[PDB]
Amino acid sequence: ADEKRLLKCILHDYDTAIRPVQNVSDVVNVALEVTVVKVIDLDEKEHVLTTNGWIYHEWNDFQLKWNPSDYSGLKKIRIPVDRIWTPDIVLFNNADESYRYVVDKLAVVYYTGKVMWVPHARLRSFCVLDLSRFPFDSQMCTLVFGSWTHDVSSVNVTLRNQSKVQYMIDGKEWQVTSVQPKRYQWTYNSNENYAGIITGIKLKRTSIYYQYVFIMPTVLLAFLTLLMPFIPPLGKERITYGIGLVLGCTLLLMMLSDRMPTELGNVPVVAAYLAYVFVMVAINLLFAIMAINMSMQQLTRVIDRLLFGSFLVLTVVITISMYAHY
Amino acid sequence: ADEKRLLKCILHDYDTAIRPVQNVSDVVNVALEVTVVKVIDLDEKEHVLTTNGWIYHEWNDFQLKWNPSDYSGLKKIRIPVDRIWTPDIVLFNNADESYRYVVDKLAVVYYTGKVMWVPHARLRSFCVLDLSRFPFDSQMCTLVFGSWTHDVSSVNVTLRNQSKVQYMIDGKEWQVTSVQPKRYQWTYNSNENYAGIITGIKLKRTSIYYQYVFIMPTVLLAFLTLLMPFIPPLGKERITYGIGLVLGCTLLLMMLSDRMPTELGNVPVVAAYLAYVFVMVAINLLFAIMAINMSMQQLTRVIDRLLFGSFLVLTVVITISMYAHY
Amino acid sequence: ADEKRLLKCILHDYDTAIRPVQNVSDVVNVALEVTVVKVIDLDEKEHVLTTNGWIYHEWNDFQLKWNPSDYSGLKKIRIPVDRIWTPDIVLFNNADESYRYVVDKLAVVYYTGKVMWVPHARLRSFCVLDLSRFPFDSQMCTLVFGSWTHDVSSVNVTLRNQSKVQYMIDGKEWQVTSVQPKRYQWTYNSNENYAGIITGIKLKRTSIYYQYVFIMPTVLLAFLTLLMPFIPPLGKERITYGIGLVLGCTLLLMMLSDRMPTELGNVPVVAAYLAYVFVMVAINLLFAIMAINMSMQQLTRVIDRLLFGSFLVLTVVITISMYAHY
Amino acid sequence: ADEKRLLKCILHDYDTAIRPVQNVSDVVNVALEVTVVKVIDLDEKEHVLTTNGWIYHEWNDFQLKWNPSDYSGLKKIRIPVDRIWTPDIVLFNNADESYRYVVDKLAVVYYTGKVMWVPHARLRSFCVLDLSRFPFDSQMCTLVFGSWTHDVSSVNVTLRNQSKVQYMIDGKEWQVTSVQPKRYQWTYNSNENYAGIITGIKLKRTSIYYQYVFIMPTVLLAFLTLLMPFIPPLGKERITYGIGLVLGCTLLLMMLSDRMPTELGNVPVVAAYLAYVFVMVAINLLFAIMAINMSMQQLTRVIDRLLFGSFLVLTVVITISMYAHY
Amino acid sequence: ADEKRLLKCILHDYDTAIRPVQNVSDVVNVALEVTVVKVIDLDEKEHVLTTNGWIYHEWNDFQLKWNPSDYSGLKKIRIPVDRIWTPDIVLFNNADESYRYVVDKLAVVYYTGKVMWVPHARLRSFCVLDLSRFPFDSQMCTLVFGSWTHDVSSVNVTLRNQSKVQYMIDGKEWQVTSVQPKRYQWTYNSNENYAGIITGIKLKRTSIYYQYVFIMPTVLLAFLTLLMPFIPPLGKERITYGIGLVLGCTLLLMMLSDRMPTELGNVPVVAAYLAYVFVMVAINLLFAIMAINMSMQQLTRVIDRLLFGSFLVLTVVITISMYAHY
Ligand SMILES: *[C@@H]1O[C@H](CO)[C@@H](O)[C@H](O)[C@H]1NC(C)=O
Ligand SMILES: *[C@@H]1O[C@H](CO)[C@@H](O)[C@H](O)[C@H]1NC(C)=O
Ligand SMILES: *[C@@H]1O[C@H](CO)[C@@H](O)[C@H](O)[C@H]1NC(C)=O
Ligand SMILES: *[C@@H]1O[C@H](CO)[C@@H](O)[C@H](O)[C@H]1NC(C)=O
Ligand SMILES: *[C@@H]1O[C@H](CO)[C@@H](O)[C@H](O)[C@H]1NC(C)=O
Repeated sequence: ADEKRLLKCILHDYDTAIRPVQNVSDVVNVALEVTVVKVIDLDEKEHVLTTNGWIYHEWNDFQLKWNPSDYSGLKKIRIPVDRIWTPDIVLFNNADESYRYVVDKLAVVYYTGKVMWVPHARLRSFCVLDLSRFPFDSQMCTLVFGSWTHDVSSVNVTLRNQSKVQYMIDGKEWQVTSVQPKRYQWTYNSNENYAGIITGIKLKRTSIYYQYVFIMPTVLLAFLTLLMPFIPPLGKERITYGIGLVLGCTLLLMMLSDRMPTELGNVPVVAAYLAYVFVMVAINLLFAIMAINMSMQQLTRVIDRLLFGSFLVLTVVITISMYAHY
Repeated sequence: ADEKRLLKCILHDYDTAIRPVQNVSDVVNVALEVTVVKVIDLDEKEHVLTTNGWIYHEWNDFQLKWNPSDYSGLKKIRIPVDRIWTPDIVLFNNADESYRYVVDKLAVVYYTGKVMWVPHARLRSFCVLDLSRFPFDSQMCTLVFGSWTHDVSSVNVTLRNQSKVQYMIDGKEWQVTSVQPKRYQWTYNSNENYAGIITGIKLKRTSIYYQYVFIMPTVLLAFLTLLMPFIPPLGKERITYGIGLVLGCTLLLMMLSDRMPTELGNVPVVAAYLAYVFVMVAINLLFAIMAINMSMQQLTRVIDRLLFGSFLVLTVVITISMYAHY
Repeated sequence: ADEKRLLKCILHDYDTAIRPVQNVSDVVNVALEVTVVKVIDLDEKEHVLTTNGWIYHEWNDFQLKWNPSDYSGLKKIRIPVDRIWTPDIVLFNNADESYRYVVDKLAVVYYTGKVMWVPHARLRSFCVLDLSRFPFDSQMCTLVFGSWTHDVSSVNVTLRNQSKVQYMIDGKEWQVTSVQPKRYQWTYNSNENYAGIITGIKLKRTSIYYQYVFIMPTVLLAFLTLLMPFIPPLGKERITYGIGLVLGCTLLLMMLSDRMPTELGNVPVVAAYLAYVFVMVAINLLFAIMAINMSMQQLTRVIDRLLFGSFLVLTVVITISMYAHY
Repeated sequence: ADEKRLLKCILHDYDTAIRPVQNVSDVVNVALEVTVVKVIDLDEKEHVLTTNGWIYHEWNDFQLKWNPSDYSGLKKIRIPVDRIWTPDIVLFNNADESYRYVVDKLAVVYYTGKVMWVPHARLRSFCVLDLSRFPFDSQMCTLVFGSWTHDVSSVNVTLRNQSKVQYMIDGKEWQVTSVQPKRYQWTYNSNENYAGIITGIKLKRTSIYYQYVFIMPTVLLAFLTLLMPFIPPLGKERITYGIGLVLGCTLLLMMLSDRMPTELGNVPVVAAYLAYVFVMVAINLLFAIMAINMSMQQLTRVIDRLLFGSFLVLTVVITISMYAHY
Repeated sequence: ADEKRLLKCILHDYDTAIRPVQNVSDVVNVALEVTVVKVIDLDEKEHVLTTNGWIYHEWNDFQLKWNPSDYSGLKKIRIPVDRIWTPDIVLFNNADESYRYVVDKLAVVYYTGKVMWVPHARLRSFCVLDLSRFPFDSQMCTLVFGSWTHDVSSVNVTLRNQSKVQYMIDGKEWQVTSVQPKRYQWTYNSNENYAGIITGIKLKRTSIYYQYVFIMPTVLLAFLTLLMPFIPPLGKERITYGIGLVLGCTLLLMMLSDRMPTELGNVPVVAAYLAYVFVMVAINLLFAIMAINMSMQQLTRVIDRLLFGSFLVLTVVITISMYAHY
């Protein structure tokens, strides 16, 4: 067949390690575009972002050149990348042992020498996230692609400006929206430059899981702690009520500590609210113990009334602040 | 032997990367049928479906052509796929790093050129599931198979209409039933088309695990919360009973939050019932605290009677609604 | 040396994909015997059985044939399986991504053409288990070995009847005993037959872990629930005692739900006993609340006496039934 | 260079599968010595021992023979094992899917034909452990190395008696000391013998983790249970104290069951002590309930005094026995 | 092209296993420098340090030698390491099964024969850590690189003194600072020396996670235990308050035991503080039980006053000591 003829012709002496430049003072312009098809997860416990997508490679191999008229058309031809040269472009913030692709067995080569690859992949990428508004947090995770072997004088990583589009994924957790990728240049020993593309995706947590697990038991334990100072001290049920709030808030803290990551810069607002509720139970237990201590003078109810007034107004302020965060 | 003769004959110049078309404007029709032998698990915590089954490949390789009379019969012959051409057909929603097969070492080739492969595999597939009726939920998970390298003008993925059958698996968890697969066409840059088969399987959770773990302690804690307002307030056991319900419902919430996934769109009905029970304990604690607060006028029992009446009728309505869900 | 001479002689034109039959209407009889050396674990949470053992292959390769007198003896010779033909026999219920062996680098070939392989392996096998008597359960897990590529007309999987022996392993968990393997024939599209061996091993759980963790706290919480109705109602300690049983039985339920698998057909007897204890605490709390409700007529002790009598006799019946299960 | 000359000379016709014997009735003596550099962990939950060390291979390859005077010295030469013959010696109790080495890329070959390998490795080995003295337990785990392909008539596994040394590792968990390795011979079908070395290492748990987590809360809950019968029954705080001990001992039991393995032969002494404390709380709750039951004759304090006396003397006996275990 | 000419010239007879020395009594000086770009995690539960960085190899291959004037410049050339010799330098304390690189597909070779490699990698390294000041602990973890095959007489591992720089990473967990690497020489059978570089990095935990999870509930439970002896004994709420502290401190202990590793040498200060709080609750429960025991002479308040005085002054001493640790 004619498809075997050009394949045996233009791969008769091809070496997969030779950089395809006609002159020694020349580079190859490798065009990249990462496109996410599905954001799988954002594991903040280990600061990884698991995602699925395809990275569009496009370079210009001048050694694979022919005219279609000698082969009766056939502009497109498909070669595995194990027999042609490929640029070593990997993630700059890879979060696993080795970088592997889902499909990497074919690459489209045109008659003008330009080569497309498009290997689909599952990318685990490190991305910095600040949990100062957990779980009502808007995020931004970056994927950095580039060459760690070839410098700028060997290859040139270029974004494609012909498709300056933006896309969105309406996940049930994250309302993922994309940011226009840019090129940022990393140096090496202040002489050699190692270029690379950077692509941000702006995650936005729209969750009903973390609200139901963390927001509503914390505000209801706050409600019970506010209901506590109407209990009269001379029956001996206020102290066991307070220690029940202590145990329930300890269980809620253990929930939160199981879910909140170690890799933490600032305290989340749900954690600060839970700490406020926990120390509020402590202060109310102090007031109950003092009240029953001098109950053995009996004009205690105005102290509990002003304590409920202060805790009511400050709890309304704190809850309104957390609602303004949401 | 004669089996070596045709193998050395029709693989004397075979290239595994050449697409087997006689004309350049021709495609190869690859027939697919996925068949599940056992659905292993549906991990909704990570939205994956682990299953075991074999995917039936069938294409037409015109380069492997011979007559049996020159080889004294032997219509069937078995070649490993590492020496012949195979289509790059993978899952469109694969949920692991790389796509691998359990057995992929043989493929049946006939004298008419048609090639069967049948590689058995363990497929981890992403599938969307809405847990609005957990755990009495009927589901539907899809397996999408197709080529991410060859377009429609190179290969053509075709369902086989000769076997339009349906099957079922009677698992102890899922009553798995199958749906007639169809073909859905995915586009690429609005010019190149990338076809593929889609196969739905309709899962149905028939579980006694999640009922015993979640349904019966929630309804029994509801029963205890309904029994609560018959306790007289002037003994100081109602408040510790209410905080015991608070701690028990917190433990049940921690059970549920351990089992309910983060990847959540809507709240499950067991979660809504547990939240209703938890806020019912909150309202009953408010009423008990108010009652013992003005116990220091003594006609409290009619308020507790009407409170039990309202909680009884609304609890019967909610439990009847959850039973109508089941 | 003479060992290289026959190796270069009878592998001078050997193809590893040719099925070794002299006539086209002939099969090769591959003799199998799986032998377990150690049953590692039975993970019922994922329905897998991890085991270690060697599978004894034995077939008849007529292409490796020589007389010892031309090579001065040397009946035994050892060839890696990468250079000779091997049958593609795998597990029919494999529970991992790919089937791999611990040692697969040598195979013994005799002068009569018969070939032994014996690759040792760690097998993860799916096996159906019914937990209707957890944890006093006698089990049976099956290992099915066969070819998914070669049919009956290509290879023939045969058990060896020369060694019809039975063995046993005295593990600290499982008293593992073996069952005589048999041959069961699986069909494919009702025309092609795909044979295979099946080997059952009869596990028997003899555990002191699950007894100490689950049986004794459940029966002691039953003992405390039986001790509950001797508490007089007019002191207000019966209700907090009952809610303490509620919280303790909730903790025990959370233990059991952590250990009991999701993949569940029937409720275990320890789970049914725990549910019975939990609803017994519910009924006793109902009776205590009613008693203290009409304590505000004072002839309550006969009701508690008959309640203890009914709960005593039915608890003795249930505990005797669970002991008869053991 | 001269280093390439002998490498091309004595590997000009080398086959990596030929067993290096001049006569057919001859074996090769492969000398083994495993040396542990660091014991990583002893996971008793899965009965594995993770360790790091190098296994010293030494055999006599008569096919790699030369005199140094023809190559101007160069007695030592270094060949990768992929081009020379190596004996297939693996662990007899391997605890992973496949046996792999950390470094296996070089092997030292001398001019006398003797070959050293020394591949460093991370070994996961099954070893039997009896937890009858957890966590004050002295242990012994074995590493068995041998050939599962070559029998005694092919290779001969030999310990080296020139280095009959013993070593020790002072870990913060295990005071690891080594035992002089010996040779134990395993049979196969009572005709073929499969030899192998066995090496015991005597672990000794010197832990402050398991003491602080398990020993001190159990003995302090024992202390609280002993303090319980001084509470007078006519205040209704003894029953809630006893149910608080029930809940605390249930939490401690859940700690222990999370840490104690399923793979259990005998109950640990900490588990027996916790069960004794738990049933002691049960007996004390029975005595408190009986006392408050006939409190409605008032000479109860001598019964509580003799009960404290019996529980004191038997608790001192049990604690002295557990201290004598330590 | 000219780039293929020298590649075919100086690799026309290259063997990848020959050590590149002109004389037999010569070594190759391999220059190493590990550089960390990001410290991923320090898992003290398994004593591993996961990090990302590149290790700078530099050796002198005299077999790859040419002048640029015969090839019109081109001093730099890039060869994959699979076709040239590379030194077998691995981690001496590797914490996984096999040592693999993220990128290892290229290596820069100059016209003077010196070869750079720079493979980026994710290193899991064992490092000793003493948790005597958890979580306010300054740490030091070491990475040891060297050859386990080539001795000092074959290769020579050398640090590069031209870059004696120090760097720092401002993580949200660890304020990572680097230490000047040195060379330490390991012996083998007291005759052969096996050199290697060692590089320390000085970690410093600056966390708000472990403080909020462990420090504040322990000090607040200490605060509640200090508030306990103002409760009058003749109401029967002191004992249930003490058992509530017992249950809350048990939950906090279970938090800590879940987070504190088994691999423990000394008790952490948070663990010692929690044990002190737990035994303080025990002593206060003893004093409350004694007080209510002889309440049935009534001058008890001075004993509780001196007990609060002693517990106040010793708690201030302990908390001031833990603050001086911080
Ligand atoms: C790489 O391509 C960009 C595209 O604009 C260009 O600006 C830059 O100079 C190029 N780098 C080179 C030629 O080294
Ligand atoms: C692929 O096969 C289907 C089968 O009906 C056909 O409808 C479709 O046109 C084919 N696609 C081509 C030929 O591009
Ligand atoms: C396979 O071997 C068994 C052994 O008895 C025999 O019964 C069966 O007929 C054989 N199958 C064939 C020859 O297809
Ligand atoms: C293997 O070596 C040991 C070393 O003493 C020897 O006793 C034994 O007989 C040898 N086995 C043979 C030669 O089969
Ligand atoms: C290795 O290099 C160091 C660098 O100073 C040198 O001191 C040492 O002697 C060398 N080792 C040899 C030549 O064996």
